[PDB]
Amino acid sequence: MDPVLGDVIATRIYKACFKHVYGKNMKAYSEKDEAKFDQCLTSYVESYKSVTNHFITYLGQLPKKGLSLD
Amino acid sequence: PGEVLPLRIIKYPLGLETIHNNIFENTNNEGNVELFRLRFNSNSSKMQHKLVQDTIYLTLKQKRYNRKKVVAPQIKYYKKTDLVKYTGKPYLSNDKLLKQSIYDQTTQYKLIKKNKKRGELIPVTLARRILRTKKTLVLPAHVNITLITNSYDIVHSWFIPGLGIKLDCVPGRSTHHTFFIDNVGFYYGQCAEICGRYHHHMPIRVCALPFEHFLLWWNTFGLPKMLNTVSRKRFETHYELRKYSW
Amino acid sequence: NVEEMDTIQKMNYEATVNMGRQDLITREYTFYSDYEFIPIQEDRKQQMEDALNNLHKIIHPTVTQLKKKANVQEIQDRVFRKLQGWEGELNTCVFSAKNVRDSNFCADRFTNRINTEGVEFVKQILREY
Amino acid sequence: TEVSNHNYTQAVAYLNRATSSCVKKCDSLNNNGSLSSKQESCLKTCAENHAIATKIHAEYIRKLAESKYL
Amino acid sequence: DLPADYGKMPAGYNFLTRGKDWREYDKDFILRTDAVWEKFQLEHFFRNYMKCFFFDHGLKKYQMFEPEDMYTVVFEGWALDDLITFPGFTPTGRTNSYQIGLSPRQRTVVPTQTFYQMQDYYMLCGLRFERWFRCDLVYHDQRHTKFDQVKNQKNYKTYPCYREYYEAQYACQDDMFDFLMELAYARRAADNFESDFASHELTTLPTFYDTPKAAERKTYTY
Amino acid sequence: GFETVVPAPPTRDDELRMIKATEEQFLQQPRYKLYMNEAHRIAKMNHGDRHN
Amino acid sequence: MAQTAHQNRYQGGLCYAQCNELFSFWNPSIQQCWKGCDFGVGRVNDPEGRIEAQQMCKRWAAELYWTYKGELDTIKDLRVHADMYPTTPQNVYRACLAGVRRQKF
Ligand SMILES: [Cu+2]
Ligand SMILES: [Cu+2]
Repeated sequence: MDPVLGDVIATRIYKACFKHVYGKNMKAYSEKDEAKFDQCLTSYVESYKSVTNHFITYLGQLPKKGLSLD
Repeated sequence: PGEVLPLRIIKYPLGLETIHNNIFENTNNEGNVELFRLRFNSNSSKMQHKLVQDTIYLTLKQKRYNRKKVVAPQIKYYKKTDLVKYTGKPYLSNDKLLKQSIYDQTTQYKLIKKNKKRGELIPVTLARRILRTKKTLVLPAHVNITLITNSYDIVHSWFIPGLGIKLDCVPGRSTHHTFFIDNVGFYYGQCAEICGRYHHHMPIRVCALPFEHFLLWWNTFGLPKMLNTVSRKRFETHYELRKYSW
Repeated sequence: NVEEMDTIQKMNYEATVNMGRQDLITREYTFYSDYEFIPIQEDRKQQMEDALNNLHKIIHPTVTQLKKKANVQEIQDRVFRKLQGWEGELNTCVFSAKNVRDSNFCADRFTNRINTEGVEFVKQILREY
Repeated sequence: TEVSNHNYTQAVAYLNRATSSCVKKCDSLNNNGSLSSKQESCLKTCAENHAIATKIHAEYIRKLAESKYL
Repeated sequence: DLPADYGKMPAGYNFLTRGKDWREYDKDFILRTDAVWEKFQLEHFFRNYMKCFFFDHGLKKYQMFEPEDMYTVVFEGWALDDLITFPGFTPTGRTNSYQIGLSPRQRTVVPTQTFYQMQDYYMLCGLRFERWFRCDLVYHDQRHTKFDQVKNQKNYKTYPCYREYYEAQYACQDDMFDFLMELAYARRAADNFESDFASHELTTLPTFYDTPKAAERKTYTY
Repeated sequence: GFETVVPAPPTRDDELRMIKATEEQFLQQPRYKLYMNEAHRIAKMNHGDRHN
Repeated sequence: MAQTAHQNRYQGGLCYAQCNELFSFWNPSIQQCWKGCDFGVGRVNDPEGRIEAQQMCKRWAAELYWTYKGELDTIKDLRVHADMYPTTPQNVYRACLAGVRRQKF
């Protein structure tokens, strides 16, 4: 892939963090908002890692050829 | 042709099993005797995998004995680690001892082939010219062995003269013939039917031995073969010697 | 697991997996000329299996108590003829079905037929035998 | 075997969409940086469901294309 | 006999025979006057007949080869082939000298007496193959889910067509079995049950075995 | 198909009674009617009488 | 009759004739009932003899065909049909029991 994919993912994560912080609470920005955004980013990274692991496993678990195992 | 019907109703066979006098073979998870079963077709366009050839027959290919080119030395490899763990050229001494051959075995074989003296009453057991074969059918004595005789191409005839038997293996005909050897011995025979080009040399060797000896041969060469496992002796052969006992 | 097995046991596990996974390989090759039929839904299969299980549960007392293989086979044959007529009607509706709505309707009709009239037929047969 | 960068990009986009769906469903953002036990279970379930859904949708698109061609 | 526990095994009976006086049993045995020559002849015969292995010196161990013709052993001893290690008669060292008999015959589903008059089992092989194919087609799909082909090895149930397949293989030969297997593969692809095409039942003469109340046909008596 | 209660295995007295009845039936056969001693002998004799 | 105790069925005796009456003319059950009657020689007249004869018949049936332990005891119908061919160990046991029961004196 290219870094543009990472940029798009970052933009999506930023939109998600804004929704999580200011989706229903439209207030002034502060260090509390920054910390909330950092926590949301950490949670998003963990969720992405878990989703990738589970999806790769389920897609890796689905049989596609006879088990050879050499 | 056509297609698989979406749903089919099948009645499971009744009375097929009499192991425990339980004529009800199929019982659902509810425990009720399952008399009818519904078989549904899933993929309309999918084909069907061919039935697995469940038959595994230990094949001994009895062919005519061939001339030896050069006497090779018995080379055993390490461990597949082709390094020669063991090397030698044995010779069966008069005491039936596989001692170390001190002469040139190739020279001995070549000289024997070049010139062998003959006698007016030389035993046929000591003079085999069109009766030597690679493998001999190893069987026990004083027992009933059924032989299913069959031909692959044309009707051949296996005639054991010492046993006085003559089985005509013909195509299509699975001739189930009994054999009871009331004595332990080794017998030689040839094709009693003109088989074509090799109607002269189609030797058959039959060795009937004590049941202990037949079992030993089976355990050392037959049990090891047709195992469908790793070819290691400690993995199959000993395993067979640890799995099967009479 | 596989790493916890010896050579023979690993070979046996591979044998079982391959023999069970044949259809997946058979999922590859298809013949175009065949008239494609929409498969019956898993819910419909489950409902039909439940109806068959109810029928088997009903049969269980008479089947277990009977001491005649001939009588068991006769009861099974009568029930099989009736259910075979019903299933033939259902399959005829299924083959010509053009939509999942038609598939569901045919499945519901077959299940109701097994539920309603087949029960009376089985009850009468059991009362006779 | 080898794979193409276009395939990698498609897989990355599918993973991003699945992660977004899982976060929105399981409310993964409402955490202090560590997913709860229920959050992780829901993440695994939703990731498996999304992988199955991606496979099914790809198969459906391919089958529509084939039926158009065939 | 006098003790009330005569014949009961003593507790912790080591069964060892160390330090046993052999004189007490001398009257319990009668030895032939030719016992010495008998022992010598028995030892010679046991050595000559049982020892079917050759003491190979290169590996300094017992060895064995496939049975060969006398001349092949006599005049062609310089070219022995396929020599392996003699593993021994028994893994535990027990003897193998016992008269053999016929094992209890396996159960029969398609009796050989149906066409036992014929020498070649052609019709018998055909009938056995038809029955085995019917049973297989009945239980083909559940072999991997409910039979010995299951993954849970502790849940392995013998296939319903086990005895049928064994009898069919016994009756039929290799080439005929292969041809019938191809034909049965075509039949399974067709999924054509014998009951889905049978109309020959109409054009057969009625028989006393085909009465309507078949259950009443049998007259069971003890 | 209604089933009946299976009678218990017979005692020696019942066996002797059955033997006596069978002996009487065997002796009852006329010498002129050549019918082989088989499980279907009685039905065959009845059919032969009907045919006569 | 190779397993029987008489040179000919005529030398078998009335019970053997009774055996010929038991089953159809196309079943080895005739030979099985002849063997069962041969097991009943001097055993039917005594109760212990009859019990031992039943046990011996079970033993012979087990030696005939490979049978599991207890299956011969799980037999529900000791009654036999004239069309019962000797195909199963249960059938062998039933035929032997019938032959023993059909032996007089
Ligand atoms: Cu030939
Ligand atoms: Cu020839």
